[PDB]
Amino acid sequence: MLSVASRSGPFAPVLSATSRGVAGALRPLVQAALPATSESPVLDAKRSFLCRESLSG
Amino acid sequence: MLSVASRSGPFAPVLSATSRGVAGALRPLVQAALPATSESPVLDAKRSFLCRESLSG
Amino acid sequence: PQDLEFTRLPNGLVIASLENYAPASRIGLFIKAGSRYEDSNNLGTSHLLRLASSLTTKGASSFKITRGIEAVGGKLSVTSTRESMAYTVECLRDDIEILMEFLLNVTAAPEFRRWEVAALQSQLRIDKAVAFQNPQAQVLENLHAAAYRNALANSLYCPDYRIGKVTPDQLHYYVQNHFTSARMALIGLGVSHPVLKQVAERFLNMRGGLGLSGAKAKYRGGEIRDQNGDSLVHAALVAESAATGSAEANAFSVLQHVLGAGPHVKRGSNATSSLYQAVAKGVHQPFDVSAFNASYSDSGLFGIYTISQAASAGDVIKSAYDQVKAIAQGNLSNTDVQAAKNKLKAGYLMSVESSEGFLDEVGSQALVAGSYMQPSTVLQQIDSVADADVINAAKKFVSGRKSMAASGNLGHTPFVDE
Amino acid sequence: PQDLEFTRLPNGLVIASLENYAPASRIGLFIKAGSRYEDSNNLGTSHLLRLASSLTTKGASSFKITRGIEAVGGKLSVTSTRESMAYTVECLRDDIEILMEFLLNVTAAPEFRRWEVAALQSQLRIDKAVAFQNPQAQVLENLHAAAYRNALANSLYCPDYRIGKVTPDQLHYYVQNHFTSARMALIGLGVSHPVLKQVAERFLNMRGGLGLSGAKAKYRGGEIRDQNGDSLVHAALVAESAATGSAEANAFSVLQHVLGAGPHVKRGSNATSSLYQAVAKGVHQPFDVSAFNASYSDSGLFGIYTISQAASAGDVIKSAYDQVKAIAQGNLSNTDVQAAKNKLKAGYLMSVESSEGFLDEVGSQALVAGSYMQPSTVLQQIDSVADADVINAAKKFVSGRKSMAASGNLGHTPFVDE
Repeated sequence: MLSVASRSGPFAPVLSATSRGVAGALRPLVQAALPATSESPVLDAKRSFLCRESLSG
Repeated sequence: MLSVASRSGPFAPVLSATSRGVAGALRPLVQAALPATSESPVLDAKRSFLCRESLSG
Repeated sequence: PQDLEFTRLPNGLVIASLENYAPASRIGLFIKAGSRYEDSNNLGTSHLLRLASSLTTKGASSFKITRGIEAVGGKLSVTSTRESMAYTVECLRDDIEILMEFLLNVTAAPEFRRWEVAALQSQLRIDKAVAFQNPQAQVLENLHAAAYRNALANSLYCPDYRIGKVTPDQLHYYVQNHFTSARMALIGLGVSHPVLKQVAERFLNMRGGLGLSGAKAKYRGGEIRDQNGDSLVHAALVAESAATGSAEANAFSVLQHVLGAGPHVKRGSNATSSLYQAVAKGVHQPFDVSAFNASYSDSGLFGIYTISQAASAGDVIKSAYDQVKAIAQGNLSNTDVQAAKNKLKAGYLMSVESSEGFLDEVGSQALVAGSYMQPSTVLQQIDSVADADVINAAKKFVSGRKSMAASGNLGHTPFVDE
Repeated sequence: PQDLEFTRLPNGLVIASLENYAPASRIGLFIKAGSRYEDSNNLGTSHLLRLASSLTTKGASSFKITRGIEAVGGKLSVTSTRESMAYTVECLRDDIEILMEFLLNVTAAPEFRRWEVAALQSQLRIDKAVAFQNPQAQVLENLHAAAYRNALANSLYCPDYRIGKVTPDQLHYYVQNHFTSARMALIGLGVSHPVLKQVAERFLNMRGGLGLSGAKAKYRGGEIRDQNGDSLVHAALVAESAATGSAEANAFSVLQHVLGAGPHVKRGSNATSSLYQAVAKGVHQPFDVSAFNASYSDSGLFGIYTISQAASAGDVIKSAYDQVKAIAQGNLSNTDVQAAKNKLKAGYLMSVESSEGFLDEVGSQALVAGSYMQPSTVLQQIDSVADADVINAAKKFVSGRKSMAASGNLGHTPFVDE
């Protein structure tokens, strides 16, 4: 039967021995950026550098 | 009417100027050292060991 | 063509190889492991296993794994959840047979050496602090702790007292009891079938059985509060609903899209969200509300999820709870069910377009059910959901024992009995 | 002789002096202030006020307070609880008039300067980590958070997110609204009466009224669990009982000593403890059990408290709960009530021997009731408690909604519904 990425919810974590570690099966709560002054939280590790755009194209 | 320290087990903490800060009214659950091995807490911020028993005059 | 081949081996291993004619390939290995299967003594062993993929194994050192994979431009990556783990490799077509022998060394014969595990313990603190810069990550770990007594309350990240203490003997024990043959699925996307079969007969030599059975999850109706200095209040309010692979599970999926479960138009006002329009009548301040829905093998959680300012967190949760009450007492139009069946069918087909979304879905179906069903079968089951099942799912929510988790400045958040 | 003099001033200030002829003196100032009176925005302001006694005031600098008091061998000290604060000075008899003008500068005209408060913020982290090397300190802060929704759930120590953020404007506001005339008591032990009167007319100039009161405490029956790496499990299980200054409050005090509330013989077997003997029938491993009893102005908590090994924490709490059930259904001997009235009367008289235990008791009675009663009055009220009141106090515990807090390896601790 289905997974948990369908029926968003359960969060999921991803690790890369070559790219940036991630979490997100469901954590973006989209439309939550609409609220003004949602200042972007500066990542300390500064990961997801433009979603690892470096060498992607 | 009576106090916290008479018939009750809440806390009091104490801060001094020349002696060592403490905090307890119930705290010591005694009769737990005749059943063996309850070890004194190891400190990284040293505190009173005798709580000024020195300088007795 | 050749839509999927599908074999179940004698030791319960499921192989599924599809032959596209794309220049790139992708190989997955999907295992039944995860936080669910750890008890109170070895908490955090699954977070350390996730970080230890490019350490020394019995067939390739930690230099040759990093250098041999970067030489051809490949990737190696691990994704896990509360109920499964997934190892995934990828390169171009002619390079696929060397990145496939590395993958069977990372997961089937690892060596946990002392000085490498000890140097790895500082990575647990880095990975947990990266994940927890999002407020949605810890509110959802708290919510599983407030909803269960065991076996689904364990977090995906290691607890703070336990960092520095996960031992090499505990990692050897988690793989020896949970990475077995009858809990695994090998899925390939640019490979032929008889070569993926000849790869899989190189870990038959042991771990051919079932593994440590998982305790059943007991529902606790709890409440965990977390005062801190964040600007907004994140709050979740759920109840127990339905396991995956049941007739009632599809109706909670349809009820999720009736209420409103995400966006469709960039900077849109969510006009077909009954949850969002009910809240926004009286609330004029920045907020966000959604329907939460999680589904696991023996239980699931359905409820709401709000993000709001701290002085308005009571008005937002109360408005988003009266609207679910309006559905359970019969106020349910017929075109609202039909517009919600489209979003559930369309989103299932857009989720399977990529090579990672397709390989995700085939891996979940091989672990949960042991078969593959075409997306025409799945699209029929969504259209068989009646209006008498959307109402009998909002009745199970309204009369069920609740659970809660919150974060922020909690001076105006209601308590779960209030 | 002259057992106590007792005056209530026109602005509700209570002065009480006893003239002994001892060479040393002691002066106290007792205020209705404490963690109870802070809301959700200024948590931890009372822990910082406790640490700021030897900072610069309007009449003596921080050099002259430290040097002027150490010159004559004096002491200055602050003790607070959830419901009160107490400032106490002491020296020899001829030195008492200079340590009394310092005390009225620390508490009645302080100046909270920026760079001194900012340098003081690191002391909050030192004091909290010193107190929390005892496991009893955080289990009891958790237990008040699991038992109340407000106003008695606030901890005595500042929360971790809030260290570094307590401002000078918040300290100015706590003292301006809670350190008022009609909430204070000035008690002297080696001083005459008309000189303590002429000291107290040096803060009449303002703060002559009632001050910001505390919201009534609402009972929440909750449960807070705390997994960590300590060796033993500390667990507490209470219910709501009775405020102080009532007829039912003395019966919970008598029931506390029937069950067993501490030791009398060094290295003893607690032979007159009905709680301790009931647990120790089946449990042969190291443990400790007691009766907890706390009492405040509008509520109180009565229950049990165990310390045990982690695999035995269920057997210990279950045995220590059947014994309270045996009392509420009538099994109560007559000599057990009489042996318990002795420990409650004897312990009250040994608590008033010292000069600090005496001055403690006179300060609590001036804030709670506004009068002083001799220890012959108190000893009669204990002997008027009947056997029909010890039973009707164990009935209120057994049928009341519970609360819990635990710490340690919690894999075998029961849940509050189990």
